[PDB]
Amino acid sequence: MTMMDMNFKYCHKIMKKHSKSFSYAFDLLPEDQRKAVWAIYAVCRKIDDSIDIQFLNQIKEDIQSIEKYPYEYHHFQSDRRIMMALQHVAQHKNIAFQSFYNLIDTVYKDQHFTMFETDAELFGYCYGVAGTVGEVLTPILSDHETHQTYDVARRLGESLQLINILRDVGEDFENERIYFSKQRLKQYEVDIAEVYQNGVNNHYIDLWEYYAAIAEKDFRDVMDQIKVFSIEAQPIIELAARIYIEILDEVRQANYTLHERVFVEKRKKAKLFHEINSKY
Ligand SMILES: CC(C)=CCC/C(C)=C/CNCCN[C@H]1[C@@H]2C[C@H]3C[C@@H](C2)C[C@@H]1C3
Repeated sequence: MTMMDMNFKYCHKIMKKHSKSFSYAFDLLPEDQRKAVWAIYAVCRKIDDSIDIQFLNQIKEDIQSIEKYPYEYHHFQSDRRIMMALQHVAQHKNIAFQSFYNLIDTVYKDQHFTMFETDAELFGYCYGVAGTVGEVLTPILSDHETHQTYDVARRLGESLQLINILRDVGEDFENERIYFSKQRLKQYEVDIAEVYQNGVNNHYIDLWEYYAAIAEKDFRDVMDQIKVFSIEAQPIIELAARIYIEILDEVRQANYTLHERVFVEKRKKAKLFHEINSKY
């Protein structure tokens, strides 16, 4: 195990600790591509957590060091192991650094969190925080990147974020956050705090299912265009997607509770993989 291998293994650990789903799916990639993914993930994770600001500027500065001096040795201010891995990746693939900066800008913003007036700002947030992740991963998951590849990855990520939001309504409220748009909360006649006190009702379902139908529709457009990705990645991406979709059912299964996080059992993930793995 070379030093660089240790670095990637740190990145691996960060990823299976914090997101079982993507980990389960992406680890199935060929050695070289999964390592790149581990590394992009860990950099993203670390951006997400820089909250609990000084450390976020340090991450941004490290990323810029790499962008403009890929082959020079840096003394990273943030996480050496993560940045060493990221720099190794960038030496071999065309990383969209602007997407990292988009992601970071979006995270700065969260500490001024103001509810979204309209779905459009909700969608722009889904871009900044997840669509950007899709863009960064594109060169890993396809041989010849075209605007179409980026577009599909962008849409997949935004759709996954949306599911994430659909799943964490409860937890998110507690942390003083709501991602449903004022526009759409007025329209559907819905007060989060109220439902978080008195359980669900027909108006909440409707609002929730309204957003769910959106995620689900982006999902299919993505599956329809799965072909933009490399052959080895298509089944993995689809598996990753199908798992996050299945979380939609889980939430209905638990009658949309806002007091517990639902999840897809590892065993069910393998079932989906088989379903998918069968015809590939
Ligand atoms: C794998 C592909 C194509 C996309 C994955 C994209 C997915 C689902 C990202 C999860 N996105 C969380 C980003 N972090 C956000 C940031 C604002 C706020 C506070 C922090 C910082 C934690 C959360 C909520």
